Formats: sequence, structure tokens, C-alpha cells
Amino acid sequence: FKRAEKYVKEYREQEREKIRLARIAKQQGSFHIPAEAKLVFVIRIKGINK
Amino acid sequence: MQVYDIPPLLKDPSQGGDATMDFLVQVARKRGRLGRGGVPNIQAAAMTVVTDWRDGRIQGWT
Amino acid sequence: VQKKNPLRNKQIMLRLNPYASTFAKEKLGEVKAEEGKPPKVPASFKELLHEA
Amino acid sequence: MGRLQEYQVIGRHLPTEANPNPALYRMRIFAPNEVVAKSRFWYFLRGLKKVKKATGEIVSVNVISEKHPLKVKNFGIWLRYDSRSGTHNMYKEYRETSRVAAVEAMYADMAARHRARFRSIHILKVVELEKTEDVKRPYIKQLVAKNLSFPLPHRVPKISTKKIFSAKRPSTFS
Amino acid sequence: RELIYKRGYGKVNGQRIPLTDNAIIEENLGKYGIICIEDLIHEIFTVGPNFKQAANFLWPFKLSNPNGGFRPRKFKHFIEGGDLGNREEHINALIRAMN
Amino acid sequence: RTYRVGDIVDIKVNGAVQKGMPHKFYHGKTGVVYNVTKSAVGVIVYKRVKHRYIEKRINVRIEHVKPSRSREDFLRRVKENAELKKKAKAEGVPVQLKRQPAMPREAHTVSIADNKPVTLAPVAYE
RNA sequence: AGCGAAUGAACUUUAAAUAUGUAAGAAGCCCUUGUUACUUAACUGAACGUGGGCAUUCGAAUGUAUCGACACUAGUGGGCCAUUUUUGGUAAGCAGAACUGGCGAUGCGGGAUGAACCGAA
Repeated sequence: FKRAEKYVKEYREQEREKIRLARIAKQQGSFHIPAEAKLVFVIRIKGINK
Repeated sequence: MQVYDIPPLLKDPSQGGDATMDFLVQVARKRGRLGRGGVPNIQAAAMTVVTDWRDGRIQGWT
Repeated sequence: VQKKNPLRNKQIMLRLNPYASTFAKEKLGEVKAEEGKPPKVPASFKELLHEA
Repeated sequence: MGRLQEYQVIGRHLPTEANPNPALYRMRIFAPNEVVAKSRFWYFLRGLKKVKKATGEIVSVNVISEKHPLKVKNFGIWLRYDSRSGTHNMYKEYRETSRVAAVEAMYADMAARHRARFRSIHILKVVELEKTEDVKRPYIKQLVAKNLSFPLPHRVPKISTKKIFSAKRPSTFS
Repeated sequence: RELIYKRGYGKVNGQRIPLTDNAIIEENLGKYGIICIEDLIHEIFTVGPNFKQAANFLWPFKLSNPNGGFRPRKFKHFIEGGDLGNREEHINALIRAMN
Repeated sequence: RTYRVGDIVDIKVNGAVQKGMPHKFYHGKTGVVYNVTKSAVGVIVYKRVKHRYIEKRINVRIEHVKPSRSREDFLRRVKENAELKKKAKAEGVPVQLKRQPAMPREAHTVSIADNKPVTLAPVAYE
């Protein structure tokens, strides 16, 4: 229970942190380049022929 | 907790005895002191904590 | 004997994630954003969008 | 090509010790979404200069909303499409309320009259005609003509396709 | 969260066991400090030291056909109107359709 | 150049010498020496057939066999890892010994000032 | 790309795409010390013996329904089509190699219909 509380807090902190950094760069007249994604979901959708 | 993140421990039966083991596991997970198959290196985590305490990375007084 | 999706069986949601009850109770899914008057957009920024 | 969006995309070469702080190139791309916008951006950069996707990063992508969506206005678009013979330049005029709508009508007209595809059309420039008399095309200047008032003869009324049988014969005076 | 909750199956001794209990989660991933499905979700979402173990334990998700269907011709790249390739954040809507 | 029996050598096949030339499938390959003769060298090299591999034995001579430059990385890695582990154990600090796959880049900021972005056209006119 | 770097595909600081060879520890490394029937001016090499370190990141990622050996036991050892690359030739046909894929032992939806098409077993 307590650890899940902490995890939810961390998720919200990360989201508002990214938003805040973007706004700070916008106000300072620069562009903050988002960090590249580290996880991808891959779904095979084509059958194995040819 | 603030210094090493360390999400809340399971103190387990009694207090102070196996909480050290949980603390070492969490510190090894955070730092990156993992073993061969991912098992945390409790010895490495403990020695890192000892070195940090010696170097004054943690606060404390009597 | 019968797998139940927690999103439909909230009871399984309670079993697997004890934090769900307090999450729903305190409404963390619609948290208000922090207040404060937003700074205005730079005129240089606007000109950069409307450059060409 | 679909409900388009105008994207201001700024990209740059990856930083190097020999050459830090590149020139931060910019373009305007009409694409259905951001991924297509970035793909178009990298295509144009590799077609023009040596900078490629592997050696560059997109530092900014933004939407350029039309300034006055509620104003009908005149657009002139300079285009360079590629046909079987070769590259041919054209300048076409359109009447819409937004740049994205002008580009969509542009693509529709190009496909309809010259069989030009998205891969074959290069959008060189689009401009709002600031003042009248910059219209050169009759099919826009006729709408620009003063005091336009016309009827709509032979209006086929909308009868539901599921009403197979009609007791009275339709009239086409509405 | 939806993929782990709705279609969560773990590899337990080579057996596709549905992840219906935090006790099962702890028994399979206790050595890495993962003791709950929320811990597994955090590991996957914010990839950590034991993401290899977490992903290997997680059985390949068997997704259903998307509700509403694919695009008219799905066997092109995304940038050219198809469905193949890297769709970045639209994979979320794709998972909504399939799951 | 000199070659012992058992070392890794590359096959390049220069066009100057026509005597005992290996095949174009063998041009630019890598193998291990198993015979050394007066002028030619016996090499065991794998060749690919459908699903399996079959090791063929070919005689390629000194003008076109050259020593391989492959295992030097393995030797350098083992020496560097041994030395780095020595400093690690001596100084009581942990050092990362494996190779990482060059993870994706992190976030950063770039300043428009002194760097006004230049707008470009689909084709350059000038 | 540059040649506001030198020189001039045969120019190059750099460096593609693209497939294609070899290696990524504990059965592994290094050197030390000796013998030898071999070798070299000579532990110079080769093998045989010593020594050390590092087993809770033993030295990339992913995959893990296991792998290695010996012994024994049947049936098989035809080709056709196409992609790409490649060589030669004609007026046009075409002919020859290599890879991969499909049919050969394969049912099912679609192309009105079908050995060589699309999807999918």
C-alpha cells in the first residue's frame, strides 16, 4: 500500500516535471528537447509467409 | 530515504534485523549493484553505505 | 478457476492493488493543476511560428 | 491528403566536439500528424543537404493554427510537381478560410486534373493575397467580382436512400 | 497497466500462469524486489535494473484484432497511410483497439 | 610475413599473382591456418550450404594471406578489465565492467539566441 | 562532404547505404621459470611442466520446451516457377550462374474461374 502511494506520487511528479521544463524553456526562449523513449511495445501483425 | 530514494521497506518479523537485508537489497537495486542473474549484491550495497557514511554523505549526531 | 479482469471486478482491483480504494476516495485522477498566472508567450516565439 | 495540420519543425545536426551548436534548421510541413511531419522533414533535409536522421535530432515540433479561421480569404500556391516528363512549375489560386484547407483543396485539384500524387507534389510556397487585384485566375476572380448573387437551379432534393417508393414525383425547385 | 492487468500471464516453470495474485508475483520475482503487480508495472513503464527479468517473466501478450479494424490497406508504412512501422504515441490507441 | 599453424588470417586475393588463386566466394574472407608450405598456406574456412555449415580446406599463398586483426579487441578488453578490476578492488569502489548498447539520448535544451533558425524550402532556389 | 584541409573511382580529414567474413573468458589471459625428440643467432617459436589474480556484473543485447557423444535402425536422394544480383546475345526472343521465397507431403477467404497472384495456416 505505502509503496504504491509512492509510485503514484512519482508518476505525477515526472509528468508535471516534464511539463514544467517545457514551459520554462518556452518562457526562456529556448526549446527543451524531450528525452527519447526507452520502452517500446511491438506487435507482430503480419503472418510468416514469403 | 531522501538520499537513497528507497521506497518504503517491509520491516518483516521484529525490527532492525531483516530490515537491514531489505535496505541492502533496495540500495543495491538503486545504485546498480546487481549480481549475475539480477540478484542484488547486499555486500556491495552495504560497503557502499559504509563508505558514504565515512565520507559524510549521510547526516547523524549523538 | 476463472480469471477476472480487475477493471470490471473492482473487488479483484482491491485484492491486487490496496491503494485503489484510497485513490478513488481522494480523487487523484482529476487533480487540479497548480494555480498562478501563466507567463505570456514571447513575441519572438510568435514571430518564429508565423515566420514564413 | 486527409485532415492536414501545419507543423513548424526545427531540427539540427547532433552536437560534435569539432562542430558544436549547429544552425538549427526549420521548415513548415503539411502532414496528417507529427510522425509524418518528421518523416517529411528528414526527407527534405536529406534531399537538399547531407544532414540525415541518424546524425540529427528534431528539437521542436509545433502546430501553426490559422490566425483567423473565421475569415474567407484568397491563397496563391506555388508548386513543383514531377510528371513522366519532368518537374513542372505551377501557381494556382484557391478560396478558403485556412492554410490547411487551401492545401487540401490543392491536393484534391492536383489529383483530379493532373493525376499528381503526394509523393510527386512538392509544396514550394503558399501565400495569402493581402489585397485584391493580386488575383490572376478567372475561377477566383469571378467569386471576387463585386456584388455576387446567383441562383442554384436544378437542386435535387435530399430524399433518403431507404425510401425506395415515393407517392409524389419530386420537384427540383428548391 | 491495462496490458498487465487484463492479459497478464507469467512464465512459471515454463507454464503460462495468469497473474492473479501478488503472492504469485512475489514467488516468481521476489529475488529482484518485485512483490506486486504495481511493482511490475513500474518496472516496465519506467525501465529499471531488472527489466530484462520482468520482460522475460511476462509471457508474450496475445492481442485480439482491433475493434474498428485496421486502415483500408494495413500493409504499408505508417507515414504512407499504412499500419507497419513506428507509430510512436498512436500505438496507445492501437492497444486500446486490440486489447 | 610469417605464419604459424593455428593463427587467424584474412584472405584478400590481389590480382597480381595468378598461381593458386582461391574462388571469389573465398575472396575477402577469414580463416585459420592448418598447413604451412613453402609458398602456400592451408586454411580451414567455413562455407554455407542451405541450413548447415561445412568446413572447407583451401590453399592460399603468402601474397594474399595476411594476419587477421580481430582478436586484438578481445585481448585489449581482457587486459583493461583485469587492470580496472585491480584498481576497483584496491580503492574499494565498484566499476562497471560490461559493455552497454549505447542507450538512447537524454533530454537537453538549446538556445535560439545567436542561433536564429533558418527557414528552408523543399528545393533550394538561389 | 570538403578541397575558405593537403594532393589530385584512381583527390582525401571524415565517411556512407547495402549485404557479407572472424572474435566477444574460467575449457580464459598474461608474462615468469625450466626440458625437449622439433625449431631458431637465441623459452626465438611449439608442447610439457610452475605462478598470479579475479567465482555475491565471470567481463555486450535478445532468445532458453536444453546440449554434447557413441552405438544401432528405415525412407530419400527429382525438379518447376518467381524476386534480386550477375554474364552473354538477338530485330525481338532468350541462354547461363548465386541467394531467397513458393509448390513439391497443405486444408481455408479473395482475384467471376485456374500449379506459380494476395491474406492466412
